[PDB]
Amino acid sequence: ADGTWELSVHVTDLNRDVTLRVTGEVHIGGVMLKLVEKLDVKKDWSDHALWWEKKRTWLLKTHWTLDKCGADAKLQFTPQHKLLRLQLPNMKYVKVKVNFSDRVFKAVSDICKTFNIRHPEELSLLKKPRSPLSPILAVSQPVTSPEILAKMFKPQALLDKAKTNQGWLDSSRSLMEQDVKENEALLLRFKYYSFFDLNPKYDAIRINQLYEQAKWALLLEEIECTEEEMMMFAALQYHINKLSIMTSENHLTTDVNPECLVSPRYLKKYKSKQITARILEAHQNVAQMSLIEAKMRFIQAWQSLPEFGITHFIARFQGGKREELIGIAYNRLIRMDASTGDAIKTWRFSNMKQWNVNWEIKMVTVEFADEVRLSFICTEVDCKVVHEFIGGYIFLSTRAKDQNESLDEEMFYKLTSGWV
Amino acid sequence: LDGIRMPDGCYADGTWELSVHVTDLNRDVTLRVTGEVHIGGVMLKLVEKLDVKKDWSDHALWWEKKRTWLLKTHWTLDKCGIQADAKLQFTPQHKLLRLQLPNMKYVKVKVNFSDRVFKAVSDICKTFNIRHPEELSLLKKPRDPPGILAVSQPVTSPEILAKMFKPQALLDKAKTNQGWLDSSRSLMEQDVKENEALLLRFKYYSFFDLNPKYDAIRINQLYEQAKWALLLEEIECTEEEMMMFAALQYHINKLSIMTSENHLTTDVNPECLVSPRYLKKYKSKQITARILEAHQNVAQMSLIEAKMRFIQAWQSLPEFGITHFIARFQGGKREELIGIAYNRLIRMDASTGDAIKTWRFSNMKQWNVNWEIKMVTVEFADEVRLSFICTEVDCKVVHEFIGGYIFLSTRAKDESLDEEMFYKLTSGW
Amino acid sequence: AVTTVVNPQYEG
Amino acid sequence: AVTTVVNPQYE
Repeated sequence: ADGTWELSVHVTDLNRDVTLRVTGEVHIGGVMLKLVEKLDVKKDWSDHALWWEKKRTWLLKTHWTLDKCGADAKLQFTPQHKLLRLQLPNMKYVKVKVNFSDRVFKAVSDICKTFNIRHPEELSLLKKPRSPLSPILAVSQPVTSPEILAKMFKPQALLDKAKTNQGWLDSSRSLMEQDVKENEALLLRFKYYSFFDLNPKYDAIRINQLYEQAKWALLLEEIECTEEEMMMFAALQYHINKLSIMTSENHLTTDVNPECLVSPRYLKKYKSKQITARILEAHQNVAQMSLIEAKMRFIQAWQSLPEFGITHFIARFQGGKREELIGIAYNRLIRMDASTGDAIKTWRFSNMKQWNVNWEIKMVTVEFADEVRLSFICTEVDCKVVHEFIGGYIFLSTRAKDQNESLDEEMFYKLTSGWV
Repeated sequence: LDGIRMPDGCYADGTWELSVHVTDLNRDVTLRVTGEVHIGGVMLKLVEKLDVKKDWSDHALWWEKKRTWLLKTHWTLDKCGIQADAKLQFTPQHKLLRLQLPNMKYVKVKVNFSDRVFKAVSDICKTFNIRHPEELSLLKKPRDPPGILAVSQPVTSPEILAKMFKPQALLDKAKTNQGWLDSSRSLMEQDVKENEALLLRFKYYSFFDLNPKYDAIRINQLYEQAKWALLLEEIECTEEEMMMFAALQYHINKLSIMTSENHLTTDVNPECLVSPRYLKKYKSKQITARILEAHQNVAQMSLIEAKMRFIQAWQSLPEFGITHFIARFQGGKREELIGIAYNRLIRMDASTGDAIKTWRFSNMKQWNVNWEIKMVTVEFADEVRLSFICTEVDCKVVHEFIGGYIFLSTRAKDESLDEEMFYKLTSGW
Repeated sequence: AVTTVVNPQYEG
Repeated sequence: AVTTVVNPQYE
């Protein structure tokens, strides 16, 4: 009976298990070809790959013996590309087809190209607790019925907001390795609060979503501000809504009278219908820029808040008595009291010579110039998220205005992955 | 008095008569004076003869024939060349001056008609809260062949805009530039009537630190000068740019309503803009009023930025910032123009405005004016000298324009203008 | 069991 | 009878 080593492969596309005869020397490319020859010889399998759930690994290296990878194994023959449900910062839901075997950093970059969102390295995916398709993003609707915000206005302590930051996916791993089933809702968010070349001439949608993340953070008290400041954000948002109304005037519903706007030579050369249509086309771009400029001011006022741009994680600091918070921002680390939110001590990245992570004890140790080391303990989950956040912000600070139109993803991975 | 004979015109006491016109009374007053009486002696002798309770502290002596004020009180009549044939004037130094602002609205101001109009313009702009007055000056209206200061209204009717359109050739526009007042002399010396309107306009097109945070009124007037120059075709542009300027103006005027209606004329506030704790802590009518109060500055800022974009588009026009003057170049066969910009001189065709030759200020080593034959000469390091001739009026104005643009280039973001350097670069007399 | 990353943007 | 002034900003 030769050397029957029964291998059961589940094909997610057909919900059908299949069993094959192998010898342990048969290649990855060998078994895939055995799948198609047994199932539909007409089906397009060119997107399928083998995923080993128990080892939580794709088997993309085709020229690999089964023994080289490692009988009685449960494999899956599944499409690399799947549908991902995303909640945008504007709180609208969207659906996207992504290769669930690409590292999330590359996946996020590809999702932002689809959405025409420059600089994807400032964005990433975040997990929720417990919908059109694309190869809306320009909506920016206001908080409509009070019940929608009231249902979302459930507050959270500073320790509870820090627990949410455990859901930042590993940018150096794929969607499949991180417990994302098909049609689960992830949050696409601006993870890093250091926005490179926020240009209103070309970043209309990027600015719109960034403005929407800021808007919802403020009215849901994710970030606090004084009563006076909230009144200004409300008037700023009320202004953005009004400016948004002006961009939607058409041929009907226009008060454009060229006789009061252009020189009499134009009134005499063309009919009004040719003039006004030319005004309205130019006015659409003119009103759109006032809209973007207003959102930019909303973002900059948000940026100027004392709490702005800080991501909190539960940490047990060396020599500390209780659970406190380590705050990560674009230029500094903050030791913070987990009860009051008062900053206790700040360290600048410019004085950080290097840092390290002991993955056994789950200890981040940051070394500085002319200052004793900073050491703190996190959970195993937060330890890797914290390491990516630090390396991520460091990576962003190296971005140069030398038209460096080339993201060295290798340097990001080198800055943000200790292979856990 | 004790000469070989009595001095001609002298009374039995050796005094001689001196006629002085008091403008506030339309009446001439005669004083018996001597050649050794001082200027302050004539004024005091006047104040004795006139009303003794009225305030004469602003009155000084003005000599129309010599086109000069007599503000040196220690000067004697003989030292001023004032004989009995001299017709003097006792007149207020501060007078009322009608001014058409760039927004085409008329105001009236009170200025010392004896201060050099540079210092005048500086004081007018401080009254208007317009920073950098060196960029503006005064212009005589050409002969046909804070409320108002923040008002930015459109044309009332196509017939109103039509009555203002003068389809003048390029030569006529350059002739208008003959009426830029001399910055080194005063209003009186330059034939300005108290009840005559001058144009307050931005003279140089190099705007230092035009800041939307604190130059609102400076931005509005500059924008209004840009709008009207484009409507009336002082400067030209393509048909696409005219539609964009029109859309911007239509946009600016729609924003102007917001900045005038936010108070009271506002029912569009929906209160779905604050956290529920604010609805729970404050009555809904209390938070509407506080949002409305903060919205005035917000809406006002969008209005300035829109006007800022109108200006920036205007500055990007290819003919922007050039002031044209009739000139005869040393080898020319006809009348041409010398175009003066912030960084260059341009030899230009007098009919079309096409630039023929450009000279950079950076390569300009020096320049001079031969006042006798009204020739301006410019020396360069990378090519041979440039030389041209203007009229007598243009010669002074072109000299002030060139020196002004060199002065404005010395400005740095650090700073009291240094009017001494301005007067040195912009004076010939 | 340890990873080390030496800050590129270290000024001092 | 002439007026020669030199610009300080030759560069």
